[PDB]
Amino acid sequence: VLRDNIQGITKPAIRRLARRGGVKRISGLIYEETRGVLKVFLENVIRDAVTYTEHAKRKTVTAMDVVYALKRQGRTLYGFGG
Amino acid sequence: VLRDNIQGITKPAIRRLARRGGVKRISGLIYEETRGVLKVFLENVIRDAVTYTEHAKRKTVTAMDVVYALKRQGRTLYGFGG
Amino acid sequence: RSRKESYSVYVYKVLKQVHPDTGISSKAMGIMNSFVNDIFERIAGEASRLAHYNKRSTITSREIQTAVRLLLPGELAKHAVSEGTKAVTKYTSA
Amino acid sequence: RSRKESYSVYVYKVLKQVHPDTGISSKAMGIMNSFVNDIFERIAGEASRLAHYNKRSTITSREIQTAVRLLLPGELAKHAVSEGTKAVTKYTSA
Amino acid sequence: ARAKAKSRSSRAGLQFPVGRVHRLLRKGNYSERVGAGAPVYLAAVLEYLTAEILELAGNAARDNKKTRIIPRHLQLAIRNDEELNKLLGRVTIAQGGVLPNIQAVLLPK
Amino acid sequence: ARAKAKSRSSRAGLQFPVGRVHRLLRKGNYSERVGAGAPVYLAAVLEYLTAEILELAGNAARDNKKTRIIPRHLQLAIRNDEELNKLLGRVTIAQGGVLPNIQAVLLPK
Amino acid sequence: PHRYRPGTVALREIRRYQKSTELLIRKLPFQRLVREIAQDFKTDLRFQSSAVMALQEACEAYLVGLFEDTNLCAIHAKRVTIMPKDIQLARRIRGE
Amino acid sequence: PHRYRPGTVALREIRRYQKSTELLIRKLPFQRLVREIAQDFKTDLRFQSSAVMALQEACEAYLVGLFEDTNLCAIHAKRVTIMPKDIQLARRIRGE
DNA sequence: ATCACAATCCCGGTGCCGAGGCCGCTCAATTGGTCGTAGACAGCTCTAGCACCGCTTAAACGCACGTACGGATTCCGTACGTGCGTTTAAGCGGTGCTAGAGCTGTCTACGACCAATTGAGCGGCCTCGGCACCGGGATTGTGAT
DNA sequence: ATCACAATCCCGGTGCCGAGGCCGCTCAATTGGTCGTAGACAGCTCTAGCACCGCTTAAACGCACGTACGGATTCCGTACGTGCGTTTAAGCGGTGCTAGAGCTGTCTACGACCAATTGAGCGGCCTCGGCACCGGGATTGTGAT
Repeated sequence: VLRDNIQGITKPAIRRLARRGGVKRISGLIYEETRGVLKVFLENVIRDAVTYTEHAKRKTVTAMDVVYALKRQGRTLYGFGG
Repeated sequence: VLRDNIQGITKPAIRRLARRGGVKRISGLIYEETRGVLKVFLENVIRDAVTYTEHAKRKTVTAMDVVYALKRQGRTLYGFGG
Repeated sequence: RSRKESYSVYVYKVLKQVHPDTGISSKAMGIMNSFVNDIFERIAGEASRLAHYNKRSTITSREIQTAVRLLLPGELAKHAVSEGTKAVTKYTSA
Repeated sequence: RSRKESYSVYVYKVLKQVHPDTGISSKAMGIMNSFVNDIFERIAGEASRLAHYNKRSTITSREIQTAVRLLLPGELAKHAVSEGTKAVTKYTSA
Repeated sequence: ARAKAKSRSSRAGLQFPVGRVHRLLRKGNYSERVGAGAPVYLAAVLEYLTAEILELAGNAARDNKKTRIIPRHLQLAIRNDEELNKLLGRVTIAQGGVLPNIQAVLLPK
Repeated sequence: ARAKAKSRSSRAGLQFPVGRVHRLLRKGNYSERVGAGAPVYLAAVLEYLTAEILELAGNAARDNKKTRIIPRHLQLAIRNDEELNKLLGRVTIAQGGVLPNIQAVLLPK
Repeated sequence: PHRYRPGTVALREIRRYQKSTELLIRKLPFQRLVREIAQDFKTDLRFQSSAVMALQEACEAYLVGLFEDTNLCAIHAKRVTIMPKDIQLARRIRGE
Repeated sequence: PHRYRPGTVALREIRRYQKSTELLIRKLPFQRLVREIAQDFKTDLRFQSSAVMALQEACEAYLVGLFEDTNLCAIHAKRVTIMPKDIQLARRIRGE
């Protein structure tokens, strides 16, 4: 039973993502806010991907399950088969 | 041949729309900016609605042509048959 | 002029169950008819894609239930699944 | 394992026409295959709804052309219509 | 000689039409075949969602001291319920208006 | 006794497969019937859009002094062309990166 | 003579228009605008009366929706007055 | 000892990470996060390796996209520092 | 607080448009028998997903210093809100014309269906060569003098 | 301007694995004949869309006054950026176990199809009643004293 893995998304990792986004200066309260937003995004995608997996009577989440889940949420991903 | 009908969208009409939107104070340059935004919105919807009309070999734009055009732009409208 | 079909007789029957002394205007009835047609195509479209992904030629009650879980949020999806399962069970028994 | 189909042999022939001394990586070929499948279902879905709106049971060249005009922006739609019309005309002549 | 017909809706205990929904599933080009339980399940779901909206809209009409549900009442019902507002998030209700909402910084001091 | 086969793609002067596209239209539950001209038109449109992307991506690879097109070159081709950027506005290209863009107020004075 | 302070009537107008549902643009000049725009796509077009009404209901709903997003941008800049840069920021974030 | 002024290295880092395409979150702690979240939906799930990678490519693209909208909100308030209220404004206008 | 005041809510009496109730008929749902096949099931293979071990540095974490950015304050003048008189034009009701959309029956062009056949496309190998890695050389822009 | 300096682009040698080319084979596209039917089409009907006229006030427009909000300036103190030493854990390579996903053949329940039949739903009328309009009274919050 895994626990507290959201802190593995470190402060230097969040800063690198902000730099690719063009951000020059970052307040200290950004890091907890970003972890909450990422957790909300991941829970929504994974819930639909597991729903596709359970409908197929499988026990393994495939890349196609993730691609279908992203597509129905309006965020189409190219490069993994769909 | 009609011309310059965008000025029929008067300043009191734009103010009334802003009041329904909860706006308390309005700068003087808002009114010309709003007329440009409305014209862009109307051109996009009407272009698709006429495309549905021409495909049906009709000369009259129907309410269903407008409803289909709004739906494909992600702006679904209830109350006119769809 | 050809006959026009709608859900208005069924919407009125549901309204009398939940609010026996309440009516509905013709414009509001038009709103409800467009709502039912909208939700129908959303569910049937997702059920069609689910059968296509799994190489099945039949849309069953399993595909409808999965489409409901994908489309409806939270507690609405949970109660809708219970209503659909109960109706299929009663239909099967007789 | 069953055979897998893709558009990679056709994408490569188009690439040799426009850039004869340019290759493409396997990851980028995966992007192009997903792009073609994406645009296919977009056009075919809109063509399906157009036939349903007009009470037709056949998807023809007319439905494909209207779907292209609804889906592609501006100058892309104009040139795509010209390419489709030219190919149908040459197919008809022989 | 044959038994008297009894509707599929009454067999499932529903008010929404099972036989009509089955016809609309077949002619909508959704799949080659449609199973028997699929229109029963779909009719039950559509009936449930209709009853949820009409319950909240009837309460809004009573709060406005009105007998008849109008499109304003449906808009108030949908936008005040979080799950229905999520479900109909990209939907415009004609003659629906908006929720009363003034930002607190605009109030007099 | 019968004439030698000659493909529908070569009849239409196309590189994309007309016969495969017709089969995909038939089994996709799009309509009851599919006309003869419809897969010809669809194959021509898909071939045209492929050629536009590959032309711009090949130019991006040459500007980066590379022989082979990689997913970065496809992303640079799409995001620098206004119509293609509108067509693929809700699409994520894996390993594509972003365009170089720094807001002017962040530059040193 | 009696005079209300600036902002008092504006807050009264917000309460008036948020509680009602009628259209806020006059019907005849909107119809002329729709017919003008449609001339560039096909000449000699006709319109059903409900088609123009559906366009007006969609347009007023779009503009009201844009003005609430515009108002949030102005308040974010510690202002109570909406400006053209507020509209432009809202449309950029929306993806328009 | 040599010292760069504040903001000089940050502008260098923006030019480093905008020309490159590699993933910016470490792979193993992201995989642990995905498996933790999935436990609340179904126990004893397995994951294909490409399924986790597709999740990471989508998540990094979403966060980079949100940070550019966040940066526009801060500049609109005449700031160069992004704050939690900038993130909340961007997500509200997007409809999240 | 206090008083005058303009705007709005609430109560009541009529008129009226709109919704609910009723009829008949016709179209579509239901029933029953028949057949065909899509999908469930038991079993097997073999693929890849998981758990573990041991390093090897790349990356993260804590800490000190100080730069410069965000926030608070003050002041002012510029832009809008409010109110009023006058003019414009939208909304409404009626009235012709007629353009065009829906409907009917018929026939043909077109598309489905099916049986053989061959050639196009996919999986599996082999090997050139484009790309990546490492090691200087020369800038190139930054920062204090 | 100028000099020292840190980061980065560039050139070159070279190893490596990834892409392109080639071959077996097998599956699906093509051809030919046959028939079913969807749709084009010529014509009719009828209905609603357009154009015009004549009022009737509701709304828009210009203008004056004055309030208060946006923007510019100054100051400060707080919170992040930068850099450095130390610790930790991610990445990688190999190695077992085994869980589970794809494939094969068979069989049975389920779904399509088709012909009668009746009953459910829709279009058309009729008329109670809920809602809107208008007039009067009571609050009710705003603004100057």
